[PDB]
Parts: sequence; structure tokens; C-alpha cells
Amino acid sequence: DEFPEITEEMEKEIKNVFRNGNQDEVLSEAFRLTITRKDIQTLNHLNWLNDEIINFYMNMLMERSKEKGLPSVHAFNTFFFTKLKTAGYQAVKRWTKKVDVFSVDILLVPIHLGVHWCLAVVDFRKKNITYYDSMGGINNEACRILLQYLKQESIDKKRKEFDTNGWQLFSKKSQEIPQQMNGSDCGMFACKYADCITKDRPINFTQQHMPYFRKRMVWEILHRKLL
Amino acid sequence: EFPEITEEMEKEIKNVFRNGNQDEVLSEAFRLTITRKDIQTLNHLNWLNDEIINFYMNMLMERSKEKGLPSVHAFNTFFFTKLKTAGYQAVKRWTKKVDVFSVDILLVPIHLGVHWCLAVVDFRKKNITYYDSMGGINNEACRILLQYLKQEIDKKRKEFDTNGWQLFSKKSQEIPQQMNGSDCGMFACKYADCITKDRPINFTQQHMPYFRKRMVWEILHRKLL
Repeated sequence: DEFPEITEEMEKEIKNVFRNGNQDEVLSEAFRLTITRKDIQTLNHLNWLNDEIINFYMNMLMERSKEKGLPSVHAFNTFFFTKLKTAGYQAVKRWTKKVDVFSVDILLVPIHLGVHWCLAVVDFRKKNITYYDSMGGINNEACRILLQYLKQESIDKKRKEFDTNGWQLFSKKSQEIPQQMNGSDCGMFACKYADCITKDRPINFTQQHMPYFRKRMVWEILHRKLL
Repeated sequence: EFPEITEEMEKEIKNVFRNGNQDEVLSEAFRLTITRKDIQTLNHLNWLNDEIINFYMNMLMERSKEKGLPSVHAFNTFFFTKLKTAGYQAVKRWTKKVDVFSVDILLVPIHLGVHWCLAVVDFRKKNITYYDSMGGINNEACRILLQYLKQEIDKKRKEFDTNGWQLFSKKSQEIPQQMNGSDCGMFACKYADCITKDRPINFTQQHMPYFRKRMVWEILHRKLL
């Protein structure tokens, strides 16, 4: 335990933005994104997160990754995977215009499967590609789709072969990682998995920590500051 | 009792499992098409794909034509998922020719990533019920459907009277749990079988292998046992 606490004063800030008012009010703005009162509300109660929250959060992990001791990180926008599974390399090879995906330690790939979120992660240090689902599901397919994409990107941006030597692809089973009870927490699980993983910290929390993680993320998002 | 697959039936079942012509059309009904590859999804370590579940749900729909049995409407498997992600807007063109309220029961297969659950509106028992088989919670679904009925105005220019209708993700005890995830679709399909007949959910994980064999047979013959 010893999760950073949310002081009373922090709580007032949180309560305030869960209130009603200008639903368009830009609560925070960064990385080409825009979190409004409306997006922020998707964190309330037991509401489903929306893509804006997820992408904004993933970008904070990415910004945090700029410090040392820590593994450098690129985070793909959430639309990336689905525009890859359903339309292939061609539709998304553009998005990495100006990005050397091979120059970082870790890639985050939020995976939107219907109403559900999961996450895949390319860690180059370990030389492996891993899939995380807070519901137990496994999805070697998605890891192979990322290998293919990786393969095809090496050629394209690098004119070189992608070396799969030692490279392992796989899913983590329900006992390896805390599981959800509320379907709506799936997005929180994905964001929180990436938080530990990008700090190279063990995934320590469980489902009971979710009400608090939602409250905290509102806060973090609003200050563009991770605790 | 469970209804027996005789060796004669088991022999028909053995036949559809072979290498080659995976795109071969084996059964075909309710504008759906079930191929060898679809049918393989009923083998022991496999997850039922959507075409299987949609076909079975449509068989429960036809069965429901039988007198004495409650009238039943089953939504396709992409339905609930689109009602959520894209809102009522993207699903009301789906019942253009169906009058929902003219039936005892609505079946809504919920696909949640890889998992399958099931929601039931019994119009003649006034409530929605949600059966997950993996001990799971999703209470929204249950209101989104009360929401959905109210919104399906779009059909007969009347608000829908929603007096004391209830929403609950059904307990583990209360219903047989899986042991194998791969069987989640069967659980939804078979919860569903039980409900549409009115008889209680009287089976366990132990019966799942049999239930797969039997469903291959049921789908090949468009005949429920």
C-alpha cells in the first residue's frame, strides 16, 4: 500500500470538475488533445472511459518517460491498432512519419476490441511483445499483427530486416495480473498496467484500487502531473 | 435425462471434422452461412465464433414458434455492442421489420472482448436479467436495455411504461459458472436454451463437451433436441 494520497484540497478539485457546466470547457490541453468536462465525466462513478482520456493518459506516460532511470516510451494513439487489424500496414505507415519507433525502449498499443480495452506492449530491451487483458482473454493474434507491422516498418523506414531472434510474443494469464470485476474499469486497467510497466515496476494493485485510481486520474489529467 | 446422441448421430458429427474445404458450406439458414471452419469453433479447445452463436440464437427463435412456448426475439451478436459504442442511432434500422414488443422474450448476446454474457427481457415477467458465467459485473447493460426499450418511441409513438423494472448482474451461485473460458459462448447459448423453454438452468460445466457435440448436430440438422 502507500499509494500517494489525495488530500482534501485535491478532492475539492476533483469534485469540482465532476460538476455540471460548460461541457466544452477545455480542462486541459496537451499533445494535440483536449480534455473537456465531458471527457473527464467518463471517469466518474463507474462510467466507461473514452479514447480521449486513454490517449491523454498514455501521452503523460510518454512525457514522463523523458526522464532517466526510466525506459523511453512511444505510445500509439488508440485508433492505430484498429486501423491496422482492419486495413493493414498501408493505412498506418504514415502515422510514424517523423517517429523512429526503433529509437525507444517501449511501445504502448492500446487495443480497442469492441466495448473492451486491453493493451499490448513492445519492449525492445527484453526483446518481446506482450498482451495484457484484465479479463483473462488472450490474443496472440494481436501480438502477431504487431510483429508484422514491426517487420514492415523496419524495411520501410530503415531499409533493413527485422530480426526476430529471441523475440517472444504472448499473453499474460488471469493469475499473472489483477483482474477486473466491473466491465467499465477495463480502460483504467489498461492505463494502470502501462503505468507500472513504463516505470519497470511490478503490477501491484487490484480491482479494489479502481475507485481511487479514477479520482487520481482526473486529478493527474487536470494538472498534467503524474503522482 | 439428457437427450442422447446415438452412435448414428455421433457418426454424422465425426464427419464434419476433417482437413480440407474449410470454406465448404455445411448449413445455411436465417440468411446465415455456417461453414466447416465455423463448425470447428465447436471443437473442445475452441471458442464459439459469432456465426455459431447467431445460428443457435436463430434456432431458439424458430423453436419459439411452437405453441405453449414463449415467443422469442434474439438480436444478432454485434447489436448490443453497437448500441453501446455508437448509440441507439446505429441499431434501430435493425428492427425496421421487427416489432419487439409483440414477443414474450428478448435475447441479447453481449460480446465483451472475448467473453460472452447474455441479457434477457421477459415482457410478461417485467424485468431485464444479466447472466455472466465467469462472475462478472456490468450493470450499465441492464439499464441501456431499459433505455433501449423506451427509445424503441421510434417504433410506436409512445413512451414505454417502466414501472419498477429491475436491473441485476446475476450472482455466481445463482448460476453455473464456467471452468473453461472457451466455453463462455456455450454457457450463453445454453442459459438461453433453458430460459426460452421456461425450465430452470439445470446443468454444469461437466455437460459442456456433450453440449458441443450436440450443437454441431443440432446446427447440421437445423433441429434442436
